[PDB]
Amino acid sequence: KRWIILGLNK
Amino acid sequence: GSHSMRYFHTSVSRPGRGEPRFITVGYVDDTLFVRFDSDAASPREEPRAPWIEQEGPEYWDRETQICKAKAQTDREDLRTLLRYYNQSEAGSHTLQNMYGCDVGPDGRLLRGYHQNAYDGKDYIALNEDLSSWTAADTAAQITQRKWEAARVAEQLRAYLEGECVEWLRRYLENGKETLQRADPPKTHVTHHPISDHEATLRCWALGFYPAEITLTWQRDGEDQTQDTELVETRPAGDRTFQKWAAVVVPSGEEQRYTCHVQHEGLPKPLTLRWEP
Amino acid sequence: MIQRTPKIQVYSRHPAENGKSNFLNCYVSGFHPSDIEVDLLKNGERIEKVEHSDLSFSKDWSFYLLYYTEFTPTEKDEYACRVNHVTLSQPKIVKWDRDM
Repeated sequence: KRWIILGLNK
Repeated sequence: GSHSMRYFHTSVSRPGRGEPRFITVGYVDDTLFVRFDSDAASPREEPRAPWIEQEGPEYWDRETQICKAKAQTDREDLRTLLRYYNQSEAGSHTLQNMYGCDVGPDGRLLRGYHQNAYDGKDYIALNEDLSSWTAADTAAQITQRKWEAARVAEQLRAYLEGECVEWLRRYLENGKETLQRADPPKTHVTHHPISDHEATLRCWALGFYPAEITLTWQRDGEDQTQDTELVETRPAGDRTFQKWAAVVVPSGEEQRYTCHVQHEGLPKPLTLRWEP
Repeated sequence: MIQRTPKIQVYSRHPAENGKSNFLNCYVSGFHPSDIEVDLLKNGERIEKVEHSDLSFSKDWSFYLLYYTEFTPTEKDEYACRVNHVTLSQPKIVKWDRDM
């Protein structure tokens, strides 16, 4: 199952 | 023994030819189980292993949603990095990302991962402590600043120690028939004369799983590390792998050569010789 | 920009047995960037209907892909893999050797 942190930009 | 789960992501810009292409795949050990390609007809994450098909519509919708979000953030990041590196918008660039966890025989987290690369070079990576970062350059340092200020590490660590290990364990149980079965290699040695002065001895390993394997030739019990031709382990296409190692031996001295095979599927390391 | 030319291996899924159905594989790896052209050839002519794995990469970030097609080997028919890549000044062609 994947992970995700909304708006994570470099 | 130990197992791993990994998600791989690649975004490649193509100026003048539409938006960046995005491809991501998920693996448990060496078994591909999910894929997503932004260029597919109706982009959706698809199963690639039987044991994952049982997951419900909710699972697939969330996964598809995550894939699309990642695809979007990569597009934004590609534009951002052009600035960081003072680069023109005319060339094609690549952003790669991999993350996941390793668990021991007991199902305990052994190590977590999260690393990114830009144009094939290390960019930024989460350290094994799952709390600090290693930036490859001043540009990457800028990203580090944003991620620390946003507490990205804390959240990543939470996922890696929780959901990552939990679902990997869940997948290992549902696909135990295959994920927990090691197929030992079928092995043999071939002999091909090169000239009157020498011949080629090739040690083969076929149909094995997982990919990890050690193939080595010995001359009078001495490793031919320097004199051995070893090809990259390759996929047969049916989940198994293949590999071979070869040496050029003076004709007539074939018996002084022994091939040694190490694979977790083998109770004991193997020793093969050319039997003329 | 770093560029890594692709390693190429052309082989069959199962040991070659004339008249027996099998799969011809062309495995390209260790390359960067990802843009690559791979053709499976039968007696010099490009084979149609050739599938490929989804783009993935190794620990060193280099890419790898598997191109494959079903085929029934014979003694006459020659098979090969033709690869195009920015690192290559011309299409590289690797012949199938039912012993490698």
